[PDB]
Amino acid sequence: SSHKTFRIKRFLAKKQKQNRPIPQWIRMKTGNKIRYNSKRRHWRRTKLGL
Amino acid sequence: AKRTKKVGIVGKYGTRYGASLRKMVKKIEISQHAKYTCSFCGKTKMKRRAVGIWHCGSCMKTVAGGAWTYNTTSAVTVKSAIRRLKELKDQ
Amino acid sequence: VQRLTYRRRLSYNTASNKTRLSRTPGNRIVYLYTKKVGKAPKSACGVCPGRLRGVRAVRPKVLMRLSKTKKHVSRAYGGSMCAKCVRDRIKRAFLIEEQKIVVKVLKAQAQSQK
Amino acid sequence: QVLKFTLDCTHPVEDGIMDAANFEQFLQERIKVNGKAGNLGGGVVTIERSKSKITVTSEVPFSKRYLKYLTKKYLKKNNLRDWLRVVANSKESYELRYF
Amino acid sequence: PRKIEEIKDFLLTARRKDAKSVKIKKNKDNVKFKVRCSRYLYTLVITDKEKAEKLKQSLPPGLAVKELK
RNA sequence: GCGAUGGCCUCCGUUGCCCUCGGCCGAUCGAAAGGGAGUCGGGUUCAGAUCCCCGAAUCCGGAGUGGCGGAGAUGGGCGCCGCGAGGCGUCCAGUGCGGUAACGCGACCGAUCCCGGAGAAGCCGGCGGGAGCCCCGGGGAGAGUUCUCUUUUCUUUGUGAAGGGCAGGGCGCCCUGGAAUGGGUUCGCCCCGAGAGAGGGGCCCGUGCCUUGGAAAGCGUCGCGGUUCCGGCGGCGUCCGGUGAGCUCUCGCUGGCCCUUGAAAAUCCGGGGGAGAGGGUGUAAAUCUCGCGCCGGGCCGUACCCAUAUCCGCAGCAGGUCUCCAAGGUGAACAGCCUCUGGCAUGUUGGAACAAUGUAGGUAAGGGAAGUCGGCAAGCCGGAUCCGUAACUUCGGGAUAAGGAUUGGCUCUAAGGGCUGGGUCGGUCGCGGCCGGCGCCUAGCAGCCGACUUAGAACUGGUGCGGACCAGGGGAAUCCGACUGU
RNA sequence: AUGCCUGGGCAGGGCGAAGCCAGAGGAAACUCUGGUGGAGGUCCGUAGCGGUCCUGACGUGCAAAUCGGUCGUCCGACCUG
Ligand SMILES: [Zn+2]
Ligand SMILES: [Zn+2]
Repeated sequence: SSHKTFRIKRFLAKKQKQNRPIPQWIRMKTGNKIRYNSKRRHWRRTKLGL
Repeated sequence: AKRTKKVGIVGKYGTRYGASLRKMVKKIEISQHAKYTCSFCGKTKMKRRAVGIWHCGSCMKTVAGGAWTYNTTSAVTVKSAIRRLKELKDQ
Repeated sequence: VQRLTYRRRLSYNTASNKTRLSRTPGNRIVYLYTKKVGKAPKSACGVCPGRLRGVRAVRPKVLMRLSKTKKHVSRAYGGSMCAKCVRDRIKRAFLIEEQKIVVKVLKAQAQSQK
Repeated sequence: QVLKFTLDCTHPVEDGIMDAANFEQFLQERIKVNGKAGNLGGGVVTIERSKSKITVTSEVPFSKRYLKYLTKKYLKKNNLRDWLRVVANSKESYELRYF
Repeated sequence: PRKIEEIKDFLLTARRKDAKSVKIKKNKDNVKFKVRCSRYLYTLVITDKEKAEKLKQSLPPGLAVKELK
């Protein structure tokens, strides 16, 4: 919106940082049942209804 | 009667609002828009600024009078009666 | 023909968003945001429609930056009342004081007679 | 006022492409004064030849780019608008240069 | 900026403690001396050329009088 | 006024107490389009730059010791010395000055208190000033055409904020003077013995022109240094004029409308007063600070899309979503059509044929609503100029009623305007200036410029001419609802 | 849906009301003619707003109400953030 508040900007920054995929070496752990992030959000859909 | 026969100022309303209503309005419409003679300067500058308030262009005097006329007959009568009562009381 | 855009984020054409055209040394027409037109102070009499002379018509917060001589005129009630009403006040005050003196003298004479 | 305009062609003729006499004849034929092409509008404009430099001297007001237009027309007629171009070397001067 | 009509006033302006680089611009009969100060850039326009040449030697402290070209 | 510490306990600051003074009007929140001091130009990144670099400014706060100059400022009288300029002693005044006036000059003491102004104002019409853009006549620079012509057509042809000065507007500002034989004046209005015309002045905006900025930079060209990096180096130009109910923005007057009267507060300033301060004759208190000089301005957003793909509709959905900039031609026009700057690949695919049904356009001999519940649909008229226009009526309308003629091209004619110019002869001074009687164009003429129209005439095209586009079908009546509006 | 506050916007044309000017007639009252003026919950009409008709297109659509032509209004009981 280019006129965001500090709290909104910090929330958006955290949601942007959480969007990165899983490191490859994670799957090499012994008790690993994780294949993909399954929580990635694209800007087009699942509009993060703030 | 150069252009209009018996409408004049109410010719702007056209055929609308009824002939009798326009005829009744004509008197007030002329009276409120007519400039009177200010009895402070003697000039024809008394113009109706708003409802019941008239202003002199030259004197810059504002007078509280009638809604469509500068002086109403009721105002004249009450002023005369008040003056008579004042004179009777003071002697 | 060079079409130009607003240089700020206030896209709506409001009183605070008034602009004017200006040509730069780069040979391109741009927008300059002009200040509001200030008005000279009006006479304290309240009867004269005209505004006072000899004083700059600028914004009140620019009156702070303006010097003292620009904000008034060297006269009694200077920069606050017109000269016509000032002299009318002077002569009215003198005449009313003279009339009060005359009334006082007449009252004293009446008391002496009675 | 004296208006002197030069059309110096230093080396289109040194290579043997055009002829200064033919250029002068074309200019004398085609120079138009007050809507009159022939006779150079009387004794007003004069043309001098130096086997490389063509000098047009005029008394009445005279456009300098008119000479450029005439030179371009002459080069087009002689099929020379392919390796030649008219350059304003200096004020009141023109030069024919290659690409 | 402020234009100065007097060479003496220009010298007084250039003699300030806060004064700094004073550049000289030869503008083809419009030669100027521009002295930079804390608040204003004071300009002096000299029509004469010999007068400007003489004024070139009037800088007291060995300033940054380096010309513009 | 008292008490105390602190710092050259000189001088100042601080807090504690006492005396004294004091209206406000409700704490607080409430607008990234209301009010709100102050930044512009050039350059720059793969992506941010009124923010970064350079160059010019400006606002607010601080400034104790006050860092400087300048204003309060260096007057008069008396008695002496000295030819003289001048010097000494003593009495003093000195919070500025000028103009009849509007008012002006860089300052030019001032409190509690009080008054006022700005902030702070609706809609619409007309006119005038300025700017941006468009137009025309030319100079240049670069350029398309040149099978024929075209002094060719196309692009460019500049200066910031902040100061100084001058054009140009407005004044309900002042002075001399008193006018009917009424005058002045606008597109209209309007003004005048409560002071009009005519002269001399004063103030406000001056966003426009010149100047510092500023040509150093930018742009258009011609030519080089450099294998390469390279924000380089240089020659020139960036010029002279006229215009228009022309479009947009802004400013200023003038009006019309309201049983509509068209916002508050923060903040700033001016004025009435002298409560109080000053040094005493060379200095001082004060500078609503006059010109400079020093320091600081903290926190948050700053990318992009803003919409036939970045928002909401389950989506790259023919839907919806608040604004600014607005070229040329035709044209009444911001109508439709064509073109320039800019944008794009025809809108979730292409190829081959052109069967029937369709969707969207058209055309049809003769009849012209005979089809159908019903002229449903389509079609007809359509712009402008010139004639003409009934019944009825609330006298305003009906009305573009109805009904007629013209419309192209080319060549001419007539009409509707601005600026300048005669003070010519003699005398005199340096073609220019002054004086005297002359001509006084007082029926105006002579020269120079410029935007469009209106009417008429002839000729002519295969009767075609609002040739595309834009673009009313009318008349006679009945019922209902006054109407506009929802 | 409505009330309030604070902002924005609405080409080009027709009709030509009050008011004013000049001429003519009159003994007066005043009346006719030619102009100026631009008022109107005025008319044609663009943007905007709304949705009459074709009961057109589509009707497992572009769309859980859209598109084309034709439409009413467009200075005020107007539209809108
Ligand atoms: Zn009066
Ligand atoms: Zn007054």
